Parts: sequence; structure tokens; C-alpha cells
Amino acid sequence: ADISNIFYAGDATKSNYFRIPSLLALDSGTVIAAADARYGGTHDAKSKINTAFAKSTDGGKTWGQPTLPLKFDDYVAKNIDWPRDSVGKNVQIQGSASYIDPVLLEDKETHRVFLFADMMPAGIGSSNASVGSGFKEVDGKKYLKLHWKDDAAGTYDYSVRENGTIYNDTTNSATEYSVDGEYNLYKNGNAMLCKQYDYNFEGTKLLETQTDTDVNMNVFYKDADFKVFPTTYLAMKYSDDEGETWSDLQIVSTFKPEESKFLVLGPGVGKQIANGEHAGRLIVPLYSKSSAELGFMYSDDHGNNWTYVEADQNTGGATAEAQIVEMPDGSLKTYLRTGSGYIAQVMSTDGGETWSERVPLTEIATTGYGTQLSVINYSQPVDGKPAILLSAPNATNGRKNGKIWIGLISETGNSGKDKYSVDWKYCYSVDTPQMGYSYSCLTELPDGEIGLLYEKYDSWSRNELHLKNILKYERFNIDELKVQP
Ligand SMILES: CC(=O)N[C@H]1[NH2+]C[C@H](C(=O)O)[C@H](O)[C@@H]1O
Repeated sequence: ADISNIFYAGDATKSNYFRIPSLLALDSGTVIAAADARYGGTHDAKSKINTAFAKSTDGGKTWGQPTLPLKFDDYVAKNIDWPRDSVGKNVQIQGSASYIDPVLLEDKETHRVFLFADMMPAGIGSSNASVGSGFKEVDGKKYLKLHWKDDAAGTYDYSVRENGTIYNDTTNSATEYSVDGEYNLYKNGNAMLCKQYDYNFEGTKLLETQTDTDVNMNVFYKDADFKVFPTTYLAMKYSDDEGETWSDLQIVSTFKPEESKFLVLGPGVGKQIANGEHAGRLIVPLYSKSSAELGFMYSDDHGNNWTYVEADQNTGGATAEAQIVEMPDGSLKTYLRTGSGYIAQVMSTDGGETWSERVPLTEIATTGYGTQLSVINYSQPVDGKPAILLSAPNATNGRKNGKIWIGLISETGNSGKDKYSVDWKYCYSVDTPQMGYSYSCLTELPDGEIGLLYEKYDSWSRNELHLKNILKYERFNIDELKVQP
């Protein structure tokens, strides 16, 4: 029979809505997953969103209680039905910080799991982020900048330095203030507190009000004593015990270009290179409104340092979400969304440092604004060939008609970026052409089965906002997918 949720309204997240699936089988056989826990309807930031996470230790069949490894506490986490009328549907939480659009990655060499998300200061999301990195240089060293509450609004005369100590940069001296690994604020070693906000509707009016509950004050919150520059940040935590415990929060977007408005994640999974001289490199897809649209961050030292790469010179700031697969020789093929009405592919022969021009992919119909996709390597040959799988909608209007494709890789006899071709030989229909189908993430489960976590609705449509239980999990055998329609 069926019968298919990981995250759902009423689970331990206390969220009624979810979006932006991520699904990843670990080298051990454990399977994990993540998604946005979108409390305030299915809206993008600005809102209140935490990153949810869950684990399966029976091969991706039974899923435990979800956890929230990236969370903010300025607004309460609760189950609330967001109005779906013509006016209220548009209403968003105004004053909350958020984590949005997750990426999971495993370093198989060290058995470390990384979870990434975009990290949005209170009231911010991509569309209203300010231009700039949010970091300053003090004596040539990058530090997160901070604005003190009694300084002028545009003045950021403070910085977070070693051990979370907050410095006054006009005198170069340590203050009595610091932040811990959540970026919560301390004064002379004592937790700073503020009241939590609640949210409730009265008709179509959204009331954001302080409660009596004290939470930690945090530099990402709307009226904290010190506050960050209001732009998009990239956050990461790692786990050496498959998500039992997590590290302190790393803000890894030190490299955010000063000309950029936002620089954010391509949701899904990252990749570790298996073959060739960059074997072991970890790479994570990004996009921006900047000098470049498509970009990546990579680490040659198992996660300690990250280098930013621009993949193009597009200043359009389209939603160029990408996912990455590896060819047998270790070169990379990236498949990305664009704002141009096709999925595009770009190639790299130097482990992701440089990339070819976009090739429009014509097997798949998509919309003008586009939809995220998922692409993965498969570990067993298919029809005697190395294979990749792609999941995406397939429709010119609307997010619908989801397919899983299988691509078979051949050496063309040519050189470099032209060395392989892919034959999209198979195409499996997940439901039917009229049924909603948006974001998705594939994984290869330990039994060679394919797992899929996906949005079973049109998450772009202003008429399908704020639907519950649309995030759906299914498993397939490879034979089932080998369809030729
Ligand atoms: C960070 C952010 O706002 N990301 C959003 N970008 C638009 C996407 C889409 O469905 O096209 C998602 O809404 C995504 O969360």
C-alpha cells in the first residue's frame, strides 16, 4: 500500500507547515533528513522558520522524532493555522529571525555531517536584505560587525572577535559583552534576556506581542543591545554522531561579496568528490544577487575552511539553485534552475573552481521563474552504464507533473567539458500531469532503493499557500523507475 511523512503538523517541531526537503543516506546506512519548519504559514523569510532534522536507523523506513538543530527563540514555536483568505494569506510575521533553505552534506572520509541554512536577522529575508557582507576588517582580520543600541542606526563600531568577545573598534578594546555559540548575548558572563514574542490573528490582523517568557537576547533579534548588519548570512553546524549532538553555530559567509544583496544556498545536498586529484573536496551550491548568480563554497580540509567560487558573471540575481553530480573521472556536472525558462547544466574539470557557460537542458519543460531540482549519482550501473537520477517538475505552467529521470553517462571521444554525454533514457511519472509537484530531494538508500522527499503541491502559487502535510516521502526500486514513455 502507501502510507509517507517525516515531518508533519503535530510532530515535535511544533510547526504546522514545512517546505524545502533535504534527504541524505549516510555512509553508515543511517538516513537523515531536513526541511524548513515554517511556523508562520508557508511564507519565505521574513517570517519565523527553524531548520528541522530527523533520522532513520532502519534504512529510511521508520523516522524518529524531529529535532531543530538551527533555531531561533525570539518568537515562540507553535502550531497555528495561517489564514488562507485573499487578504490574510498574504500576511507574514514581521519581526522574527529565521533559518531557511537547508543543505545536508556528509564528509565520508571523516564521518562528519554538516547542516547548512540561510540565516536571516529579525525581519529580514532575501528580498529586503541590505547590500554588503556584514563583516568588517580590523587590522586586516574579518569580524562580524555589530551596532550598539545607543549609537546612530547606521553605525557599527563593534565586532565579535576571538572567543565571542565583543570589541569596541573605535578604541580597539574588549567590552564586558560577548556572544556564545548560538550568538546569544552575555554581559560580564551573565545571559542577557528579552521577552519572547507571540503571534495571533484577529481577523486578518496579525498581532505580534511580547509575552512574559524570557529568552536569551541574540544579536540577530530586532531590538537587542547589539545587532548585526541586516543582510543574509550562511550558517552551519556539524555533527560527529549522526545528529545526536551539534557543534556551535558557524557563520561561514565571511566571503559574502560586498556588492551582493543576498548570497544563499541551493537547497538539497552538497557533494564530496570521490575520484581524481580533488577527491575529498566538499562542495556546496550557492546563488546570489551580485557580480555572479551561480556560485559554490568548497573545503579542501574537511570542513574547517570554505572558499567561495563564482560560476558566472550574471548580475540578474535569479534563483539559480543548483545540485551537483560527479562523472567517473571526477569532473563535475551541475544542474541548475534559472530565470530563463530552462534547466541549465554547467561543467567543471578542476573540482569546481571554474565552470563552463550554461547549456540549456531541453528534455525538461519548466516555468519562467523555475523550480529547484534534485540530482544524484547512483552507485550501480544501469544498462551497463554509470547513472545519475534527476527529480523535478515538468510543466510549462505551474509546479506540477513531477518526474524522476535516469541518465546514462557515455564518453563521447572528445576532451574536457565535452568528454561525457548524458542520455536521459528513462522517465518515471510520480503521479499525474495535473498533480502539484515542487521542491524535491533524492537519495540512494543503503539497499539500492531510491528515496524521495518532495513538496506534493505548487509551492509558487498564491492559491496553494499555507497547506498542511504536503511534504511527502516515497521509495522506489530502480526497476520501477526504468520507464520509457
Ligand atoms: C531564501 C528564500 O527566500 N528562498 C526562497 N527562494 C524562493 C523559493 C521558490 O520556491 O522559488 C523558495 O520560496 C525559497 O525558500
